[PDB]
Amino acid sequence: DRGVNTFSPEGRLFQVEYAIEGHKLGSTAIGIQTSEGVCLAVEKRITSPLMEPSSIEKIVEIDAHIGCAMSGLIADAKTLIDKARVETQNHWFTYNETMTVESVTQAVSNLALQFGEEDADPGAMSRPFGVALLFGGVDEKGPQLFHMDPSGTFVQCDARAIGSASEGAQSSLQEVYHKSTTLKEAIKSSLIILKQVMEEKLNATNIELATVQPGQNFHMFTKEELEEVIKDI
Amino acid sequence: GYDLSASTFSPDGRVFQVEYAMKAVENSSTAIGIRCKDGVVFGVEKLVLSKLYEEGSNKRLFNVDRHVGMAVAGLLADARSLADIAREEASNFRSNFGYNIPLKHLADRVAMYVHAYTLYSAVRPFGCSFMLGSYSVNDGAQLYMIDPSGVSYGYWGCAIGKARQAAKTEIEKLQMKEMTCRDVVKEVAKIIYIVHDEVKDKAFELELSWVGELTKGRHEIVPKDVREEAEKYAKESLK
Amino acid sequence: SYDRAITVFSPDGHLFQVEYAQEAVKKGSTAVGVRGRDIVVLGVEKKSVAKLQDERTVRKICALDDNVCMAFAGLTADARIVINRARVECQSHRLTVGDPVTVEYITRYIASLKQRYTQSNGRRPFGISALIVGFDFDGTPRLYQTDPSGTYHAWKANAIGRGAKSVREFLEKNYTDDAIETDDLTIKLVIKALLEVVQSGGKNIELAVMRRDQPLKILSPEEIEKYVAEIE
Amino acid sequence: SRRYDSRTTIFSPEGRLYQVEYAMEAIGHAGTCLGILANDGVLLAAERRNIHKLLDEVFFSEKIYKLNEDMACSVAGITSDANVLTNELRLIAQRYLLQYQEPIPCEQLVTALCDIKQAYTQFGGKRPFGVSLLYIGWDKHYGFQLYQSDPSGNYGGWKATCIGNNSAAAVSMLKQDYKEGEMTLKSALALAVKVLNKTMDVSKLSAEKVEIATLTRENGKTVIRVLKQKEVEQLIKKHEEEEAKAE
Amino acid sequence: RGSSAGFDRHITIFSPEGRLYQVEYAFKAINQGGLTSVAVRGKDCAVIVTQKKVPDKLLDSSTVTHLFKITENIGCVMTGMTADSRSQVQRARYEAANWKYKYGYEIPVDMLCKRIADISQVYTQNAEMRPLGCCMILIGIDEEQGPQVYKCDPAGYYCGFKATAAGVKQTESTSFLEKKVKKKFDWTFEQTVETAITCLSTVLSIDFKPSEIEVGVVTVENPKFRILTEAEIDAHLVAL
Amino acid sequence: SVMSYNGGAVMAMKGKNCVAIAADRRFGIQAQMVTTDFQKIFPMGDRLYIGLAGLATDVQTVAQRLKFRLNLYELKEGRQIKPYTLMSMVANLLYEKRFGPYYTEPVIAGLDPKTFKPFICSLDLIGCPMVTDDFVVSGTCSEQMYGMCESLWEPNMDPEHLFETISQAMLNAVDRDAVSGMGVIVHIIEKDKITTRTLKARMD
Amino acid sequence: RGYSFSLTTFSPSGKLVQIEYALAAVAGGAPSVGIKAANGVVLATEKKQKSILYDERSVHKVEPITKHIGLVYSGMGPDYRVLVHRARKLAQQYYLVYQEPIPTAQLVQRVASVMQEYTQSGGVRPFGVSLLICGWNEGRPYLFQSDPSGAYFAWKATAMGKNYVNGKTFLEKRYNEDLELEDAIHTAILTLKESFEGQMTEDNIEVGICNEAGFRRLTPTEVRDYLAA
Amino acid sequence: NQYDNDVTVWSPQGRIHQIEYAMEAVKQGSATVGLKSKTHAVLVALKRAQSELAAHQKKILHVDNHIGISIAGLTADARLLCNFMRQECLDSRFVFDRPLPVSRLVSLIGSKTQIPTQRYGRRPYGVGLLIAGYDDMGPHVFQTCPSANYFDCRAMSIGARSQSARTYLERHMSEFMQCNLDELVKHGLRALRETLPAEQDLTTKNVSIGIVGKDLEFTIYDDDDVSPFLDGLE
Repeated sequence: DRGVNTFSPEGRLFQVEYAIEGHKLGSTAIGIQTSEGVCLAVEKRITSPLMEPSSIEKIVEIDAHIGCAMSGLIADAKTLIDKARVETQNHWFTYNETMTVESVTQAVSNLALQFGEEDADPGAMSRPFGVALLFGGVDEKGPQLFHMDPSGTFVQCDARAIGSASEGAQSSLQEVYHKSTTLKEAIKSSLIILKQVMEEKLNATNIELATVQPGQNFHMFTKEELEEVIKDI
Repeated sequence: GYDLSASTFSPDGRVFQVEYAMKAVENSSTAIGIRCKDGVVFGVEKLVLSKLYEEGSNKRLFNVDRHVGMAVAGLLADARSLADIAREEASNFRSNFGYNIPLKHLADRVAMYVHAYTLYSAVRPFGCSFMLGSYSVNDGAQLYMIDPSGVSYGYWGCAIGKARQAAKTEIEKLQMKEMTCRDVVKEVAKIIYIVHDEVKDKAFELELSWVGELTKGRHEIVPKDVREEAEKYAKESLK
Repeated sequence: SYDRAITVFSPDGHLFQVEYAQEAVKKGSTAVGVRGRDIVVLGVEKKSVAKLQDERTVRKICALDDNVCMAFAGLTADARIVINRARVECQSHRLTVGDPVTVEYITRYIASLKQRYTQSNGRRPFGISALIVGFDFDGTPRLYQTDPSGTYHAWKANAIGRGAKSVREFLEKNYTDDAIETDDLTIKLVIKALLEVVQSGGKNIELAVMRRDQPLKILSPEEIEKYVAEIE
Repeated sequence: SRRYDSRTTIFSPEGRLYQVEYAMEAIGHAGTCLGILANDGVLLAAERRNIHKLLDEVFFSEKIYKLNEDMACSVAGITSDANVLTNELRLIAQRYLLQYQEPIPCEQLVTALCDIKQAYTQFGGKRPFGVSLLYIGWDKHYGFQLYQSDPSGNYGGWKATCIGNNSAAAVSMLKQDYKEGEMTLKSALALAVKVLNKTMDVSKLSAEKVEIATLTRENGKTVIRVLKQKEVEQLIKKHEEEEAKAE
Repeated sequence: RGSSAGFDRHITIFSPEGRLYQVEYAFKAINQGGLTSVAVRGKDCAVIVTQKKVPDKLLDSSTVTHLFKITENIGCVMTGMTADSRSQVQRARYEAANWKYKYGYEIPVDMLCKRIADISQVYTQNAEMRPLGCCMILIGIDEEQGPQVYKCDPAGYYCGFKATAAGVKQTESTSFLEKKVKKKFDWTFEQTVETAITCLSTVLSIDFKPSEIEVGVVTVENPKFRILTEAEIDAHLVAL
Repeated sequence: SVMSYNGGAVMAMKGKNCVAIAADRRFGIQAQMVTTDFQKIFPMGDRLYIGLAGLATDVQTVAQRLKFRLNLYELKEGRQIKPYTLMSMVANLLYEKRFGPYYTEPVIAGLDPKTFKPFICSLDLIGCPMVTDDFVVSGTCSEQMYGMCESLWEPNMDPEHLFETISQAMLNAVDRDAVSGMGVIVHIIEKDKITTRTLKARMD
Repeated sequence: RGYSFSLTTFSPSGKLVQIEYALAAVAGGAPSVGIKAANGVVLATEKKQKSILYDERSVHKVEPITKHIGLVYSGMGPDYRVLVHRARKLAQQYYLVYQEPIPTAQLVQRVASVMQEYTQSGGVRPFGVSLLICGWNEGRPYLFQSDPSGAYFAWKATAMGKNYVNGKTFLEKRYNEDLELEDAIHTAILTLKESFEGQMTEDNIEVGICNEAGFRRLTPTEVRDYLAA
Repeated sequence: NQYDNDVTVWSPQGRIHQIEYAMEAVKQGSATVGLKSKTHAVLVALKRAQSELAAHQKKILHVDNHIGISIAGLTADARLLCNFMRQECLDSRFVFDRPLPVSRLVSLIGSKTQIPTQRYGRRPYGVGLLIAGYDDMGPHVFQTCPSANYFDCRAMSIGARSQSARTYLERHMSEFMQCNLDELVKHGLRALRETLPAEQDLTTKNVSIGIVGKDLEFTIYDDDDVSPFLDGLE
């Protein structure tokens, strides 16, 4: 009936309005920014006990100081991840220094809306992407956490939650968060809310957690340390 | 189902897309032109919507070349596109042949360009009509008018706009073949003030231009003293 | 050049073309694969053999490399294209890096292709699902599974096609480190896992095994016949 | 424009491809063609569809199309598409010979054609070819073979197949009279004649409503020879005799 | 009468009768302008006459012409849509110049006609564009045959004539000219202007003034295409 | 020169309802022999052969492209090609590469498929066809075989005398060339027979 | 810049109705007739002008392609002209490569390939015309027919246009295999005469022949003598 | 009900519903305000309250040393336009070794924006702008529209509920010329205070301020750099 580019009586871009609805059917993720680093955490949502749980990777590493956590169409997110990696490596090659979380979020947001079906390119996209992202990292100003939408609007947050239970996850994050946290209380509360909202039982193989801090690199939690933390809680 | 494309004849042999791009013009504010012995005189009733804008915004008189004027009516963005095309046509002509382009040739070139947008489904016809005008010691004054369909005729006085009916009716009682620009300018001011509606539209701006022998063949804008006097005369005549 | 958006979003964020491709792959013949201790095995069902074919030409179990093999469900004509592109990719990797591929490398390549055909202009999606098995240089067996959307996982054991809805429930309950001890134990496991979905009775099945040696060995009809008798 | 597009290459609400489903039904009503494999060679036997008296038999055949020094085919469906496909097959065989200086194998030929048939169902906006083929041949590795393609683009080796009209009953009766390994060329001809005699609605054959080709190896050379009207008439007489004698 | 199925009346595809309705509509578009032309060829001359109805008296009527010059010895008269006809005249001029450049001599009238006709046949086949809604008539002197008169149409059909008539009153304006090719070779002498003017006036009842027509001429004595002056036209009109 | 880099010598002669073509066997590089069984004559048809001389790589390439095109032609038309038609096709093939050409000079000899009338012809590197009525030569000893053929040739010869003359000419021609020899093969294309022979030559 | 999707597609029963409709268009042209004799072929058409104003000499329906091939048509003239032009180009290319005159069968195959290309490309309709080709090569006369789909045949006597059913029903009876070219002309003319609704004249019809010496269309002075009997 | 989908279809009234809808998109955004005096031009924007935890936005961007803009609408399209304007100014300085006149910049912007509105399978830029610059001829406050025509104005406000700011502006335009910079900026903040509902007053982190003038480059004022301007609004 319509084309892909078609405003509505409210100027809304139907296809983007649908790609946004494609996100309320994903598994919840959570990021939180502290004065000592950032932490990301996402539910794995295992289907049946025959599926290997070490094969669900929803928190990848963009560079030695930036990590990403996605939700939506994990098949779509991979081109974005690849292009972000390539851009960071190009910036290193040219300027002999590390890129910034702001610049990476901005360069990735410029691929959104670049779709169409006539006089676009030799091989071009035919629809918008269906993935929301969450970047974290440290740079010359400290820990930062950004958020990206399929429309191409990126913001800077300190505690954001994306997914199918976010309208309930933020209602607790806004009460829990304060400007005087430490990363440890951050991790504890980020686990408590997950447990609060999930459908299964929060054990040490159906979740994921990583952290970046001014001293170290991007580091993923182990089934040893993770288990200890869960048990400790 | 025949109203949606410029590649579909109606069962009676019409093209409704061009017929609609013509309504687009048939409800825009009026502009007139008058040919004289010595030269041409353009006049447009420029509408001021709100106080906020500076006077001088949304000009409808351009300079296509150093001897060609141009007055427009309709969608101003399409009009500016056409003005760039015409500037392009005149410059290429001078670079190819070494002298200035005749108005007859320019109008023919721009009308062909406009007509090319009336055949295909991938584009839509322009929504603006316009008038040209020049003066050359060879052929004297001239005046043309191109439609959204691409037809271009020569005239003695034209009245594109919304008040074309009342404009043309009053301009025919003029005897322009003997007057001169100084004697025409006043008449353009008077007829525009007459045709102007002062109910729907409350305030309007008036700008004039001319190209003739007194400007040595260069298109210009009417100086401010001449304009003030013209406005006063028009007001006195109106009662 | 044809440049139209064939697969686009819908109200409630669905991709109807991908959903239809999956509804198509839900009609093929069932395939089953498990991961053994030192062996890997697959198994496909034959709807009818028609008493007049040459089975050498209708095999649904190929060999992409020395240590990788696959088996599909869906549309044979699309499967053939995917398989040949994967073969050319294996050869390119060997040439450039001087080492045989990993199973996950080729799974990623296939899934990237399948996803690219969901966002390009003037194309429809592929209508097949694949199960990829093999061994690596470490000596660790693997078993993966792709989808017409471009998503892939790693599994202990799985089943695709029609009847997988019951093959999975059977295999879930019966899979244990005890039926895994030996090859003639896991093979009977696979056989009885396939048989309750084959409602014809007997052997209408093709079964290929791949060990760290004598790659892509395919069991003969007589040999497969012997195992059926043993189960009963 | 989008208004006039017909969307030939999309999925159906149940996973079907409607243009291919309709081309198969087109191929459903064509003339009957049948093939049979034996110990010493293969054979094709088609049915002549245009029987008008005022025609001309200038060509050595109507539906044979020798593709190479070792292969040959036969079509059912649309002649106009069949011509394109036959030209393409000849070009593929010659390119193979130019690159390797050996003749091409039959499975490689069939595969290279079915790729082209498949690329018409996935992108481009065109419609697909409405043609089914049968092939016969001989190569170094597997000897006498017999294949079959279809509009979707998938093939398969056989021993006695049949496409066209009433091919269902043709295959049904083929299943009960074919015995693997013991069939010679003469028993093959007998079975082919006696199947064609029934699966055609006419009263009895005419030796000009049929068209028969064989393939053999003789003195290290392949020979592809279309049978003649007298030979066909003799075969029909033989069929008439034995059948009559039984009852 | 002729049924429809699908997009028949919107694009150039066959109807259940094989009729191409979208081309029968350009013929109706021809009758939109409201003019009429008449061409007559004689033993040594070809003549064109054209109605000249200007709407009201502010136009510079020295620019409202339906007569055009293609080369020195070829002339033309259009009927239908104005901008379409301008584009067709430009195309004919370019074709006529390219022929001379390529082959060293001047293009014949029938060759030019066939070129224009096959250019229009393409608009009748592809679906993204529309046919041009205009007719064309050509005249000229062939060094081998003599006078020639040809006519195209939006469908691509380009027959040749003894005396044509195109426009709104085509049927009756040809029914009149039918009766007069009986004898005397339709007055085959330089005064077929009389025949043309009479045929144009008989079914219009105007008895035109000295300036509501245009006439053009080619002769064997002078081959170039000339446009006769008002005085010359008036003298013929006066004689009538 | 490039066309003197592998050596070679081809020759064709016409008789009374019979043709004959001959070549030498040596394959070598500038001044050193490699093998002695190089093939320079190709059976394009039932009674239609072609002989190529010059650069050996281009001999092989042109033979293979020609076989390509001739197979396609005989499959599309439905009959065999004529000697005159084959010559035009080869000239077209060679002229397609007018700038950057193959270094090979072909020779054609056949029999008319319905009148059994002989035909000989040679082409230059760029595709210029010259048809004669006595004989053609090509190679590095062209002048030597010119001198031999002009003296020994007679009109309306039998196949026996034709064989004797072409052999006696090739022998003495290549006995005075440094980069040709190692034996000679002779094909005799009669109406219903094609006889092949190998002569005993010098091996130095 | 052009459509890329097909306009001819399959129907729930496997038909191609655009081609069926191009055939319905052909069934409404003017009658054509061809008859192959022992030493030549004959093409005969109905060239009936609308009124006396039309100059008959200017346009022809029987055209040559080379010195030994000629064809006629039924259907649409503006399409027939495109086909004639491309056939002439095809023959010239063949002669350029092989320095031999093209045979009639190769000519028909290439023309039918073009007509088939116009059934499967993007944004076009099929031709609304069928052809009747004539030729003579290697001591034999040929006569083919090409359809709007791209399928060609070979005949001894056929008929196109309006009233083709009765045309071939009448044509079957008289046809002899020993028929000379001069006595075949009478039958061709007579067949046309069965459905003419008028009076035959030297300008109502066109006639072309082809024998050992080449193709040529008869002149009205000769059509007069042939019509006298 | 069949003319409201494509940008190349006229209605029986000679209108383009697609271009209209793309304008109704621009009205969704938060209000902005610009105005100019004898020697300075000023932009002031209202950063919208997105949520209880996120840093608000970027609504004013540098284009060059003398030009700055402020957007309302689709931010992706806005920065796509900003990149083109930046390249235009850079190209100018490379070829002629001088700055660009704001008028010629806006000419280029309009000519680029118009092309999409005419072809098949394309859509208009859904973003309105407000440009401010300094040149030889003084300040400039141009404004652009999704339909490519642009305007020139003494003072203009775009966004949702900007009708009240426009009324205040015209009612007080009588003194903008003579007024000083401090006076000029406050006139802007009052006008921007007009569009806010009753429950909210300007704070110190939901406003931005841009300034360009005679002896001063384009500058943006941060969260607590706007404190010297909001001290008097009683």
